[PDB]
Amino acid sequence: VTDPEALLLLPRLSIQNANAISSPLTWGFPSPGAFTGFVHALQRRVGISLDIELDGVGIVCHRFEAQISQPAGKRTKVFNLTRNPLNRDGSTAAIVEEGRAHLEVSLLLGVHGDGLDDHPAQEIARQVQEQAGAMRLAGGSILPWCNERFPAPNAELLMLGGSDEQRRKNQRRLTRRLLPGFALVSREALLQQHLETLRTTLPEATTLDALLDLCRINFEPPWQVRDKPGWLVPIPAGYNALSPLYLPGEVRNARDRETPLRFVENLFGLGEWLSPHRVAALSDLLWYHHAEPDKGLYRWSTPRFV
Amino acid sequence: ILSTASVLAFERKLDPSDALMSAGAWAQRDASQEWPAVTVREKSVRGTISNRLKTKDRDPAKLDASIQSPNLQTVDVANLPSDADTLKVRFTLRVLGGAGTPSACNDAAYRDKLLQTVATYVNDQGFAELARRYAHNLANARFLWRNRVGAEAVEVRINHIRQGEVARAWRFDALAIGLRDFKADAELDALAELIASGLSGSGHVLLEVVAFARIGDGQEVFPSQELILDKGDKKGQKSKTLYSVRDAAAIHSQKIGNALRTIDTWYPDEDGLGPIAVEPYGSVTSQGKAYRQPKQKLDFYTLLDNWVLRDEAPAVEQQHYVIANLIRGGVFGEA
Amino acid sequence: ILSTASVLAFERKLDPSDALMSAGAWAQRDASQEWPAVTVREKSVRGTISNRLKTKDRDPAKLDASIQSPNLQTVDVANLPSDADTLKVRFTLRVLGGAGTPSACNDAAYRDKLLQTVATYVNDQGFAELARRYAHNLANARFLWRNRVGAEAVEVRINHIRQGEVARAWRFDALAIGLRDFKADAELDALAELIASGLSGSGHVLLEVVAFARIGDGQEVFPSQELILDKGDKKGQKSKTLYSVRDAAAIHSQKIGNALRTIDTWYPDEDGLGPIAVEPYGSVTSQGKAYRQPKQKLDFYTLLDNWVLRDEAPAVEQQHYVIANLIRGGVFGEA
Amino acid sequence: MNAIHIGPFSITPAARGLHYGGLPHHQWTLYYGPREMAIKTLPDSYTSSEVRDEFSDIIAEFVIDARHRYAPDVLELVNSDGDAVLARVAVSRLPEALSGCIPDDRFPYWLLTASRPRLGLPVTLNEYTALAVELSAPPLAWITGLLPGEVLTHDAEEWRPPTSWELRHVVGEGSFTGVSGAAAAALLGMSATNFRKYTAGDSAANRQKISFAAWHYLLDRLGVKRAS
Amino acid sequence: AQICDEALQYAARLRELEPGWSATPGCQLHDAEQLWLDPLRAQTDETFLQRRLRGDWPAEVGNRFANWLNRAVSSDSQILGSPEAAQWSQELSKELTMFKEILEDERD
Repeated sequence: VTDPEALLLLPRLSIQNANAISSPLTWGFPSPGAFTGFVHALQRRVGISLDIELDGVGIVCHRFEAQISQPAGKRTKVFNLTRNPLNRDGSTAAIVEEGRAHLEVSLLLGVHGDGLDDHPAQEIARQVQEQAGAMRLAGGSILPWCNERFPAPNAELLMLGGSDEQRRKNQRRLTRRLLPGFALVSREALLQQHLETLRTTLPEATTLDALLDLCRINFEPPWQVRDKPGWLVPIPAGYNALSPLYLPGEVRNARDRETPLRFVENLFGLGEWLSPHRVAALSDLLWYHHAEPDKGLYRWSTPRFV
Repeated sequence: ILSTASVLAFERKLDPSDALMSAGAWAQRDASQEWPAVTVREKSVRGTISNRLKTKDRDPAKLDASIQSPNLQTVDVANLPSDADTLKVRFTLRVLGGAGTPSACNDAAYRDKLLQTVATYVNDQGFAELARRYAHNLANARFLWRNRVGAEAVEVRINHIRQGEVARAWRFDALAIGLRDFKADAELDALAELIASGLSGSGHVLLEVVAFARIGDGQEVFPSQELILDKGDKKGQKSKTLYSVRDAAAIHSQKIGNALRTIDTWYPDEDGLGPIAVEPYGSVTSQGKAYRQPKQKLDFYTLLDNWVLRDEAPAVEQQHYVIANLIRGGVFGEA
Repeated sequence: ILSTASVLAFERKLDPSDALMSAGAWAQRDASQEWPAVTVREKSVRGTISNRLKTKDRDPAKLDASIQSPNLQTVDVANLPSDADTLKVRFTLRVLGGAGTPSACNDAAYRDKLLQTVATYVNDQGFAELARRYAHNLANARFLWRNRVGAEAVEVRINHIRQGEVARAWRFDALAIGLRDFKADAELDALAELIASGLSGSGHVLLEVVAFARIGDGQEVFPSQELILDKGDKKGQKSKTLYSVRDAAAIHSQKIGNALRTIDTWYPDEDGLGPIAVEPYGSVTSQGKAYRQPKQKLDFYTLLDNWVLRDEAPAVEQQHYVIANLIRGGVFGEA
Repeated sequence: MNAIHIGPFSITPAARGLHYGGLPHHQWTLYYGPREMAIKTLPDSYTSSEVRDEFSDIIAEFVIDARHRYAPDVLELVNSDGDAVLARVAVSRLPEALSGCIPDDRFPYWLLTASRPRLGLPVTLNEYTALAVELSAPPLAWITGLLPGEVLTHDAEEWRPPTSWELRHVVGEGSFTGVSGAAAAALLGMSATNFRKYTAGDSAANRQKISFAAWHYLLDRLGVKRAS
Repeated sequence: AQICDEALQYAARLRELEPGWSATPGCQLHDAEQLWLDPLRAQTDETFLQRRLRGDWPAEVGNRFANWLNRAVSSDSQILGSPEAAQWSQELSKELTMFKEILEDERD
């Protein structure tokens, strides 16, 4: 919703057991809403004391490992589980199938505020790094890099460049820092135009079928494969309204009785993983919240991408 | 009903060793036991367009653009040293015998009938015309394939190595004994009876064959050429690879055996070409055609099936061709 | 029905050996038997940036940073010894014959028609003009390519070896025999008659050609340049290597053969430049322009097809060119 | 459990049984003729259908391989220049007149072979139709690669009757031609039980051997041989 | 573009290897590409090879990769006769210009 005055690079963060089930329809890399919520929790915890705002997160995902296995005779996969403790009668409890993933991601954070002029860049960078080293990113603990060879501090780069060439060199150096990974971006325009292409191909086609067609490998008879522009993952694109926004004390057993609750349904969109050298600026990769609370639509996206 | 056996594999008689190439000088061939071997070296070739264009590369601009991108290659080359004009080729030939007996035969009764057919052949005429023609191919250096088309003088020495020592020596002139005529000579007849005793089963025959060719000082000698995997870059393409055994150029053994096999003159086509190799359906790779077609009923299989199954014995020339194929050997019978 | 054969592989005639390079002094050439061979050596070069820039390297500071880092190579150079102003180059040439007979062919009818066409050509006008032009290309040191360009005096000796001994010696003077004029000389007619006897199959011809060029004391000679795989570093990048056989710099045999093939003065463009090489589509790689384009129907393939199939015999110089292409050999046919 | 006969293939399980993990299993082997192919251990619980579809991959692979192995030759009708291919015909047997050839400007049409060594003949269009009529390959001619030369000869003295396996290539079930036993009976003009007799091999019982004319007419109707 | 992206990605995981693997002994180890293969050997050698990558600024290696990318094109004369080869060479030159510019500022 705003252009960041600076970009803070949180380095390689090893998230231990992240929620591999991103959505009721998708598994794998966690939701971008988890990353945006983590950055908002960082702004809630240490952002206010530094007189800065932390909005917008760019994910690089340097490493992914899924705690999964492939059973023999099946082409699908299953989630490795954890043994929950027994009940009070000594019996095994009912198992809820929860999957885990070891992530290694680096985050670009959009920083704007007067506190950037009040503190050194390395000071606020080290403060938000040591705050983020005791938090969670998708349900997993963050490994804070103890007793390895060379630890990685941040590099907060001011986006108000004095010259266009110096700004370009700064963005290329920051892209070179986060090199072995893929920027995950939102593709609402690509999914909508593919929906229009399928509607010209066949009418009454929903956005779900256009999302599904952009993920399966289509085999065409003369036997070739229908190509895709990018990786084109199905991402959770936010939450849509399923109920009116009830009063803060209205909903029974809410998390807090001061925040209003509204039952939601998952919104599914198309995301794309790209090499981060294929972007004009690294501020395009930032994932922003977008509530629009009168109509539900509690989305996260990448505005100012293309 | 005495049908043909489904499996009729035959072992080859007249097994040649790999023909090692060395380099040397004329009149030193009586002491050519220390001669340095011909080494397969490398040289770079730059080429322009010299093939037929398929009516789309015939435009002047496209042809000139193809000229400005020459095809650079590296070729394995075999040349004599500048003080060496003589190319020496040495191989051993082992004559086994028992050409009637197949290595594999499904039908006993067919095996007995084929053995009786070969026995009645040998009782009619032994391994004498075939051994004479094989001895003629020994005497001329037909195993020197392209190292004889421009050779000034070729000489072949054949030794009978009985107990690791020369039991009988023969020296020949490979240019006087041509590649066309199967004449008669006393030393050629003695080598014919030696190959006859080898092929019948009278004794063990091992022949050491040494060849000397007056090509020229530093000229290119032609070994057998290998097969190219075609994996590297187009600059160092390695279009041609020659055959060597231990840092030493050589001819393939089956090439020597095919050149010794070149005795078949009884094919139904004319004698304008001369002898061809004794193949089933009389195939010649250079001419790209098959003498002794199955349509003209003079291939090996029709002649053998008439000779064995229904006792229709062919002419003695076709009997020689059939027994020469049995000496040559192969996977006969239906797969 | 006489279609052109799909394969028409021709063995090359005028087979040259690899031309070894040694160095010495002038008028010691008669004692040039044990001259020290030219050895390829290494020398280091650093260079300024001197190619044409693409309008973005033309900035002053960026070009300044370019010249501040000169590029480094190790080039193989071939130089004479300082007590040597004369370069000796030795090769042998084999004249085979049977120029119209392909080594590999598909259609026997087309092969017989091409053989009859070549025999008809030999019948009216035998191998005399082509052999005279090849004798001229032996007479001038065209195989000393950049290697007689700045020579004060060039001399060529062509000896005829019969039984390991010299038969006819042809001492020449390559300054008199020009690189453009195909005149007549009695010794050149004698060498033409010898190459005529070799090309017609009358006898075996092996010629030892030695060229002495007076370049300068310790100057640069120009052997054949090889191909570099570029598997080293960038400082010692080895950007240029020169060809040698055994610690002795030399010229490639195909370069000598392309030098002897430069007899083609009958290309449809202007012949004031001089002779070009015998080749299909008349393609010289220095000019980058093909004379005898297939548009003008003066190339080898159109003339050969018109001569053999349609029996449209071309101009006499053009059938000289066609038979010279058959002498040089090729992979004519479908490619 | 027992062998599943799919095409010429037999999925024969092993008599012995094992219990990998906590489940029973069986060594199932895919036989093409007397030759085994791909072998996989199938749990006893697996259904016969599961077994078949499981090996279906190997089955399909073999079929594809065979088709490629015996793909018929293809002659090209080209113009005088020879670079442009106006027509392509899948030949059954190459003509007996073509030789090393390349199209010449003299003749407007030339027939050539698909391989590099282009052997051919200069023919007009009516002779091209005549050659295409007498030497065309039927659509399922690749199965003639899998059959021996004795069962495909047109001479009765050299003709050998097909076995149960050789007939079972192309009669019923998941065959290479895809037809059923009743369809192959209706092609030959007789009822299902008698055709089944020919199809049935084993002992002399129901081993009525199919005749030479009936086998060649069946090959004609299935588009495998002689179907121009 | 995706292919040269993966090349950078390959170099990216070459940042995960040993600091001095390029200094190991060997007859052939692609020393022309070794200035970009191992950027960390400038930490290993103070002046033996640290100044070499700075002075040389190796950006021609992608041209070698372009040669490998020239093995990714079809061997069709119809593309070379028409302007399809011209468009292929134009987009190849633009993308390896971007690749060489990426490889130029590796020293920062």
